Amino acid sequence: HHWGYGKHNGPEHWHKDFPIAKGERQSPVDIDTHTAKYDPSLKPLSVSYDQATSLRILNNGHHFNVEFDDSQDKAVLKGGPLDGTYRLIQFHFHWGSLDGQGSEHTVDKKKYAAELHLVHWNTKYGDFGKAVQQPDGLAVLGIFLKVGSAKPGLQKVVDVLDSIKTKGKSADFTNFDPRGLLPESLDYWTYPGSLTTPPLLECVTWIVLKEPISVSSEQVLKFRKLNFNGEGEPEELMVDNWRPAQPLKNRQIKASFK
Ligand SMILES: [Hg+2]
Ligand SMILES: [Zn+2]
Repeated sequence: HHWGYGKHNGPEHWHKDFPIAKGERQSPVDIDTHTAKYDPSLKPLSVSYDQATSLRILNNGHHFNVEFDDSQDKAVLKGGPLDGTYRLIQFHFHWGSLDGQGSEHTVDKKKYAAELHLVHWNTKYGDFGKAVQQPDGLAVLGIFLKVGSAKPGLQKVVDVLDSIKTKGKSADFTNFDPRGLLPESLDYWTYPGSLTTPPLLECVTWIVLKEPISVSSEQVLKFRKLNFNGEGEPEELMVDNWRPAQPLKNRQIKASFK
């Protein structure tokens, strides 16, 4: 049947339909801070989101996506471990049913309440579809979310969730500025990996920010009211839509800081 996060179609079953689930550069991974290699040659990250143009927000039955107009260099990522310019196409979240779980990557085994993924594709390849055929086709910016004070720049997303409660629904979502989701510091860890949901393609250069952002309990609660199911089907709350840590194998995690 279709993949998901339930006992019968969850992460442990994915390999039957996507053999790459057992590949050599799968994500997410646990970030062991004492084994990460400080690399002084790593350049600072360059996030240029001033001309970003959001279009829609959609519930796809797994998570919700905020999609951006990527027809021009409006919101791009460059610098850091990257060569070339990467265009923002969408961002989504992974969260848990409880505050002690929800993130995909863990730091020294610690799980955060959620994890934000800002997906970008290498412009050298023309479109997203071509990008996913290359080892360096994608760049994902990962931001941990912890429960504390409210993130003002997240409320606009929180407010629209009502209208896209079920699988397949979408709503126009223009003029959203993704800079309001960024932490103060841009220090990060980086390693080569993959998408964390099928097709689990190994085309991603992961950039995980060290500093997490805080969101209120009320903000995260609203994410948990979403539905995995389509309307007219038995209610199945969209929670725990995260994949467990995968073996690091022959990879090294590099830190941009000491
Ligand atoms: Hg690839
Ligand atoms: Zn993700």
